[PDB]
Amino acid sequence: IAPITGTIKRRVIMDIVLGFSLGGVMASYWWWGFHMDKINKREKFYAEL
Amino acid sequence: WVITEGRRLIPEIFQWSAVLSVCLGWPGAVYFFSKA
Amino acid sequence: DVPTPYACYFQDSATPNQEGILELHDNIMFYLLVILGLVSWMLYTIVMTYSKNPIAYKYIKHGQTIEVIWTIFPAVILLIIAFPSFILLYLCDEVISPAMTIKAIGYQWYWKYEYSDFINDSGETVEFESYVIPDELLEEGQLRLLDTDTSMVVPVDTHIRFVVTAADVIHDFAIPSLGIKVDATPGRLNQVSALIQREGVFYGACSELCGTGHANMPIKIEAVSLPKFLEWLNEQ
Amino acid sequence: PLHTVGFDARFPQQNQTKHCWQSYVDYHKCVNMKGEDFAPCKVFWKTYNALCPLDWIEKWDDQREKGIFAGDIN
Amino acid sequence: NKVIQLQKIFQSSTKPLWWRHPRSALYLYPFYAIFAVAVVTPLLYIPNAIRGIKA
Amino acid sequence: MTHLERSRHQQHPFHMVMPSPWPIVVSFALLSLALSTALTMHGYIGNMNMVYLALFVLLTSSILWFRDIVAEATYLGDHTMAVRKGINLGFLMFVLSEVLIFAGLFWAYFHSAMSPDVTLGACWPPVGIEAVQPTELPLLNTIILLSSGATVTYSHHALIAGNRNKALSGLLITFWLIVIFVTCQYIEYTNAAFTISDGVYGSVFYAGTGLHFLHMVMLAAMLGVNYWRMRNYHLTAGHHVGYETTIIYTHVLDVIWLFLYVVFYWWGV
Amino acid sequence: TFEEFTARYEKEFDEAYDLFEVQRVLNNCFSYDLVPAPAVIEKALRAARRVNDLPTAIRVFEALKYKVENEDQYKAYLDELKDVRQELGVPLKEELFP
Amino acid sequence: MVQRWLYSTNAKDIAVLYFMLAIFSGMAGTAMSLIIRLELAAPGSQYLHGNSQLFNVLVVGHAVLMIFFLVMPALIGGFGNYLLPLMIGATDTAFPRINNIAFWVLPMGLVCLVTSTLVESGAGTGWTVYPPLSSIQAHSGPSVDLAIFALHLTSISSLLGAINFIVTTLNMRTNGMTMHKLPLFVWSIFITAFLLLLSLPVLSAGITMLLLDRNFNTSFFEVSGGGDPILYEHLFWFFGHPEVYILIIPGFGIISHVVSTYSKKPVFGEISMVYAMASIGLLGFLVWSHHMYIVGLDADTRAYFTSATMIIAIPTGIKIFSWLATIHGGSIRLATPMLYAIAFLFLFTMGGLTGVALANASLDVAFHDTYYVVGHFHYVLSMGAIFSLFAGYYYWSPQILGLNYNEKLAQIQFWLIFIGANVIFFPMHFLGINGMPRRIPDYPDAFAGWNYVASIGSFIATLSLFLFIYILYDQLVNGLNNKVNNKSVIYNKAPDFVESNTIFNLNTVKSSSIEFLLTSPPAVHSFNTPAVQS
Amino acid sequence: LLFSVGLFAVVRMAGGQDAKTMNKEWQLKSDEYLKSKNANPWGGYSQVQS
Ligand code: HEA
Ligand code: HEA
Ligand code: CUA
Ligand SMILES: [Ca+2]
Ligand SMILES: [Cu+2]
Ligand SMILES: [Mg+2]
Repeated sequence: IAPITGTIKRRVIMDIVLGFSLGGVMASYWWWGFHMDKINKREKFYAEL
Repeated sequence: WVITEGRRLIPEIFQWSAVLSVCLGWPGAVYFFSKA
Repeated sequence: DVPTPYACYFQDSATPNQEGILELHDNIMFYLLVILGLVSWMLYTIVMTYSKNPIAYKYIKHGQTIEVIWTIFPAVILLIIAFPSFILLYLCDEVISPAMTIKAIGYQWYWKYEYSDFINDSGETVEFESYVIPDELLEEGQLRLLDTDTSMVVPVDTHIRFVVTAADVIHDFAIPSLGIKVDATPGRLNQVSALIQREGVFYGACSELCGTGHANMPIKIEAVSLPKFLEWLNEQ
Repeated sequence: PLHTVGFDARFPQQNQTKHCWQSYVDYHKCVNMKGEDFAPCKVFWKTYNALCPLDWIEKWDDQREKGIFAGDIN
Repeated sequence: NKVIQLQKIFQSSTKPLWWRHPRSALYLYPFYAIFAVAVVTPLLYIPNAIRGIKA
Repeated sequence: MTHLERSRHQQHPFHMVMPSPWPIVVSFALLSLALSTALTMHGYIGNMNMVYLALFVLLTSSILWFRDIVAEATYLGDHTMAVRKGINLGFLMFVLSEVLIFAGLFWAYFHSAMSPDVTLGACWPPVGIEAVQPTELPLLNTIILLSSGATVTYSHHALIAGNRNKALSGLLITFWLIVIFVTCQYIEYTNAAFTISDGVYGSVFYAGTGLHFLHMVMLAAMLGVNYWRMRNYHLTAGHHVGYETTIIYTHVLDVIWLFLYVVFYWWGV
Repeated sequence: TFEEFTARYEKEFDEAYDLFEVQRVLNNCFSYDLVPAPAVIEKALRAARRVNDLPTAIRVFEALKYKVENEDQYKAYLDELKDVRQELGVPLKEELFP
Repeated sequence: MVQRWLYSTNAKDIAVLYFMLAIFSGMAGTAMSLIIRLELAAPGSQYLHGNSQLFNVLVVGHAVLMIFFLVMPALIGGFGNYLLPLMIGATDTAFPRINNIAFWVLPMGLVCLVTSTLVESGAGTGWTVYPPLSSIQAHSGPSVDLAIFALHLTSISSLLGAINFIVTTLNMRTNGMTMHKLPLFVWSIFITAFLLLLSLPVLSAGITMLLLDRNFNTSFFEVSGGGDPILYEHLFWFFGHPEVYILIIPGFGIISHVVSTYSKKPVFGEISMVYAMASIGLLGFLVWSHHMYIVGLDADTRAYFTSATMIIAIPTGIKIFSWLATIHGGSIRLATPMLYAIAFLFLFTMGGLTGVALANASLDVAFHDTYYVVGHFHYVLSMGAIFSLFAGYYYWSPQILGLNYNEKLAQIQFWLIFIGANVIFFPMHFLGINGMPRRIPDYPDAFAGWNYVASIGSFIATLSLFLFIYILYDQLVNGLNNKVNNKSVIYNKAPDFVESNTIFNLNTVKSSSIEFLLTSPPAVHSFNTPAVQS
Repeated sequence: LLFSVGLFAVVRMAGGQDAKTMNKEWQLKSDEYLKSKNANPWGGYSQVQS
């Protein structure tokens, strides 16, 4: 009989790990999807200047 | 543990992305439907 | 510049300090979303998983190792977020070498701008008041509650210094695109220094509550090239 | 051809009420008290004509005349 | 002094505490007369102030 | 003690007070004072006869509140040991709030003193104000107040010791030595060169000492009701809470005066 | 430790003098993070027979089915406990169809 | 009878009076918000003809009625007076006679406020009554004088109430209740009372300075005379920032108690919870001038106030995580109080992130005196303190009154207020980032977009309030029939997995406080023989 | 939600007239002023919401 233990422990770990990973994409899409797009269109008008 | 957790975890991330997109993305509906 | 209908972001920058304001907000917002993504995810999972959980593990209270981490977990993100904040704060007060100073004194319900510099051949200060345009005389094509009859002109590529005060009550000089905001107390003279880098018109408003004419106090400002500023100040 | 008052030690901060006031006091003590030279007194004169609201000058001009000026010009 | 004979009176009185002492009638009756004038007179000037007439 | 007898008494040491009309009578007296004062400031009445009436009713109602407290502590005897600790603790929390009111007045003094305003002179005190001289007359008040703390101390211990001629004499000197402070302070106010209307300097000066002055008049009244209660055999040798809170009040009010003597008198000239 | 855990609830169940205590101990045994060993469950079944409560014996496997977290480990507990369960007479929920 | 309500000494009757005054002022103050939204629905003066006055006056009345007459008497005077003696185990408060004057001076303030509004001038100065605008030259009537007198009455009520709670907690506990072993709500009330005691006198000093300057000619803040209108800002906000914590700390105890009853597992790390609760109160006294960033302070003090205000997030975050750790393992019961608590956990964290975004002095030059700040503090006030007030009512009312409230009709109210308030207060952050200022009655046309959406959402919340009033009526009338039929839920804790239905009916309440063991409604004399603990 | 939106429109009828600047020809004319001054290089200055 396998001593099933710590089901909560790793379930806790994955929950916290996913939260940072899912929050990682949310944070990363803001920086490199939206915010980085804003900088490039900003620089183009200044580049023509 | 990979077999058991897969049946429950991965579907929820898809449901997760839906509700949070509703609470935060609702004003996008008003602007598109008729910014007019 | 002007606000836009159904707009959700900063007005287009025109000063290096507004870019830092824009840049700092995103770096903090880069980290606000991880915490927002963490608390909200744990909220959805716990609600869905353990609402359907009959048995409750009623002996989990101490958590020695976890408590140490999320006690110090915020303490580090506070450290990273606090570096660009401090450099921005201490480079906004660079008044080492400006080129021309403008005073902005507001009488209750309006503004009076006077240029204390004596570059003009008159040798006298140029002062003029700026009233809102009433709805009765709102000429066909003008902006409501935003356009005045007399404006203020500032050259481009110039280090300008602003000194503001008040006469009757507190009223604050404010132009969102440029990132300047000073209280303008009736007895003090607070100062800022901003550099503008592209021609255009910026509109701002009066922020501090000052009576019944609070809404009728716009601050129209536009930037012209260095020559055209000179053929404007002489004629005024 | 643009220039203005430079950064000043002792007055390095946003609040500038004293910087205006001292130039007015310094200017009158530059002239009435040992005004042997015209040129150095103009440094203050271009410094309070700048950075200072106009109506403060007329208020201080009446208070000086009447003898109720808080500053000690002499 | 009189505390012992005042203790026996305040206890076993079956009356409100401000009415137990035999000398209490001298303070209470003149008080309610002045009190009424104090909390009713300012209320008469309220409508006069709303209209703006200054006396 | 029989089980039947013990059930004919309270099972807890806390005091249950009967319903009383004074909490609301004082509440109505505070509205009349608030509503009459707001009118006489701008007219609408004509003379200041209603303000005096409101103050009289406010004071008289407060006297009848204190009149009930002494009755339930001396004749009904509802102040057990536990109740006496709460009253002392409540007064200690009340004097801390009183101190912090003064702390807001020292902050107002240091704001205009450390960096004097430009509409004033470049100095402090402002130009043309003859400030009170710390050595001639206020120094008499300083010695008087210190001696008050020395004569109320042995009046307190003589009451504990058991002799009433020294206890009664200590308060009598204490009362008259506080009245001398009030009359001497009255003399200086009517002989000062500057008024409350003399710019910012008069405002902070007369708000710190004036608030203390109004507190000294309330100290003499508190000392006066302890002389009536001691002479008529109210205060006992081991139970006097109305007197302990008076000794703390006069000792705390001497420290506040010493602080007002260093910054408003010495450091401000 | 797990062995200390098993040997101390093996003693708790042997001392349960009423139907309130049996339902109190089993709510403590299944409240821990670890799934109990099959030796623990056997003693719990004996306790229910001692206080004469059929429905709590049925809920033992119902508690285990949600607790064991594995479809084969429930069968693993099932096989070793066949003899004691059949001897006692406890029916499973699925077999009972209530 | 007159004696029972006019001569009250019982603390529970005073709590009921506090509650009753709170709802009337709550309805009065939430109609001014309706008129404000109707005036801001579209550009141009639509309903109020052109009067810029009677707009600022309405805003002042709304703010004062919502803060000083709804939250203060309900959380502190309503719940604190009724529940602190019962959970501690005291029969009543230490000073039962000043507890009545702590209440009866509140209706006088309402009279002073209404008669201030009815005088021809009015008080259009904001809830922060700044000296130069509210001086005698700009506000020349007796209006702001009467407004100031109301603040004194509220301050004296709060001070006398605060002194009562400190002495009551310190030496009126039962035979086993050591100061170390307290319910968390009592801890919140204790810390709140200590903040009030140290913060109120400075407000009183500043307000009386303003009064004397208007009528007694003292150059306290008059520019002509050497006065400084910025000293008033220091004096007021020294009571101001600590204040935003008197209105949320008792809101923390309610959430702490709610989430550990419908989730059947005790709170994760209680001693750290009380440490963090005390640290927020202690350290909030060191951050008051972040409300004064653009007033012209020194560069180095701005750095100090920026660094000290971010430390607030360290204990606060600890409370957010420890709330998410006590619900991880337990069994969750989704009732109305639990739905309010879960909504609070999300909305208050959304408000706090914007708050930490506002805490940087270099960024606040773009977000100050805009609708950004309004959207911020409407999350922690209208969604952080109001929600815990609704959760507390739905949590304790059947125990206090003895009348149930038709669950399914209350969850509708919850959803309506949720999706109504989110509509009002989420678009504000969009209006603030474009530079829309505060305290204006009419705005440039380009701002007409989100304002219409926010105005539509106010009607939803008003309808939810009307439904709540109907719920109150249906609770007081035929509320005894609600627990006979199947309209409401009777037990707040379902039986455990291996707990039979006939054993749950001998131990019905497994609670960690004396509140739920008392009869419904509790007796007038609750504790004859003292209760024993541990 | 239906009753709130329906009651919102009814009370809107008992209100004042709109501003004279919401004609969609005023808003079209507002753009020529902005476009000549180069109001927004990144982003727009449309000013049209009719
Ligand atoms: C209940 C009311 C309440 C509460 C609780 C708060 C809480 C906070 N507030 Fe404030 N505030 C107000 C009510 C409140 N506030 C009001 C009414 C005003 C305007 C008054 C006026 O001007 O009229 C105001 C204005 C105000 C200002 C001035 C803005 C201005 O005028 O320009 C600032 C400045 O920093 C501020 C900051 C904060 C911070 C940092 C917190 C912190 O306590 C928040 C901390 C929260 C979090 C940190 C999120 C939760 C924690 C986590 C999710 C853990 C993870 C966190 C990290 C990793 C950081 N708010
Ligand atoms: C507790 C404080 C509180 C509450 C509840 C509210 C509730 C609301 N407020 Fe706000 N508001 C302030 C405090 C509050 N407010 C303050 C301090 C200011 C600053 C004023 C100034 O600038 O001087 C302000 C300013 C303010 C403005 C900006 C005004 C300006 O700057 O010019 C607006 C704009 O729409 C607004 C609208 C609303 C609306 C629509 C609601 C509500 O419709 C939102 C939904 C909430 C409810 C409907 C209340 C429900 C609860 C009850 C009625 C109590 C009964 C319930 C129980 C007992 C459980 N109020
Ligand atoms: Cu001027 Cu506001
Ligand atoms: Ca309108
Ligand atoms: Cu604050
Ligand atoms: Mg401001």
